[PDB]
Amino acid sequence: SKVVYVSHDGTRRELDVADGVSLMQAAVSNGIYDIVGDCGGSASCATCHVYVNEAFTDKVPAANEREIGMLESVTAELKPNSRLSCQIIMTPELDGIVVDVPDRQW
Ligand code: FES
Repeated sequence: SKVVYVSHDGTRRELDVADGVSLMQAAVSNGIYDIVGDCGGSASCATCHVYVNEAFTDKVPAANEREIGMLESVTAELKPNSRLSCQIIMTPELDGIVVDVPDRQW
């Protein structure tokens, strides 16, 4: 399924993500180093921080307690639509989802 990563400079990268793969895994697997997951994807850091486009704010599973807690560690501005990419799991229903990658992760 399609996922679009928009950089701080507006650069857009479209990736084909398989079912069950997190947006973090797909990002690092394709050279999108802006959101490398330091903790490895277990919601133990905040370097995979991204802004989920309002167009898909609800069409995505709500953040859990671990994520909620860790979002406070993000270095980039914490916004209402701030999420941890390693917590967003791809499914056909998310096809076309767009997430903005904060330039800073530290
Ligand atoms: S990679 Fe560590 S919280 Fe997402």
